[PDB]
Amino acid sequence: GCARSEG
Amino acid sequence: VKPNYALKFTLAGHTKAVSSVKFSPNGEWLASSSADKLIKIWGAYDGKFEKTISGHKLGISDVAWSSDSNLLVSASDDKTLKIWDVSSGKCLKTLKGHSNYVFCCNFNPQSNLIVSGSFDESVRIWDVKTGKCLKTLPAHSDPVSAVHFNRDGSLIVSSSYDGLCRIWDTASGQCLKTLIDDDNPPVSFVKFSPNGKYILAATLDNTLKLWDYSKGKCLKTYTGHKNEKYCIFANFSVTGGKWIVSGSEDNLVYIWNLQTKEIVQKLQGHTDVVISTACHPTENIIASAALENDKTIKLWKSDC
Repeated sequence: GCARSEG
Repeated sequence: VKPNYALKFTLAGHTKAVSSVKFSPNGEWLASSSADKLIKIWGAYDGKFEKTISGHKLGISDVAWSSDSNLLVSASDDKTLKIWDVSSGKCLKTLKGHSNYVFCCNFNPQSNLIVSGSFDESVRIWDVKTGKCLKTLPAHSDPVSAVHFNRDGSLIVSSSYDGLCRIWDTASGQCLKTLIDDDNPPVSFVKFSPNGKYILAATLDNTLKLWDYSKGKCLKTYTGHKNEKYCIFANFSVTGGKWIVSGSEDNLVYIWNLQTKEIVQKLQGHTDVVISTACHPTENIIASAALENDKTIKLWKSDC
């Protein structure tokens, strides 16, 4: 859902 | 001496991974951002849900408070930042200029400026009042993971998957320093210390380091946690003992003695990577937030 949680 | 953090509250409500948590400078509130495109506001002492703030078109990777606890800024995959008035929930300004996901953000201490970092490999500096971009810094050669102003706002520190931490003169946009150690792993987080003397940097080789910015040298390293993949926040805890706090990819919160580098506590409870932690500005309280398999925020309190 977002770049940070995708890693 | 060691702290005694204990789980006080678990905060449910985000419908996807939580991406960041931050305590308001006045100590009243916790703000959280999430892949679910939402910002949620919670009571800092009781964990009680306050309100949801919405408007972003895609997930949010970061959120940050203004110095007076009145404003928030959020950074989103929709390639914008938004400035919010917390009390009214209104989106005051949408900051457009980055050409790729906005990953990280912060107000300067004066909160007249916002700094942002993006997958477009740049750092942008924005005027809060007008929403206008003042400078674009060609900062890095890979996505920018973190951006932070020092105590008087004269400097910006940035970090990047390119393995560098850079320090920028806010007024001139000039690169004043590039910091890197003996290896080149992606730098996943950075921030100035409270007194502005140091820079705490996380790298994707399971390492936190405290840098003397002026001397340009690594002073302390903190290890023992797992961090090879996600851009995990780290904090200076200053209300009781002087600790370093960080989430970990083993689902734990790690607390180190800043001076001795010893692990002094590990907090268990989350069921996914702890992506983000925050330290309350006056009470010994830690907020932790976890990724998609967990979706919760936890509040821990210590008699330090």
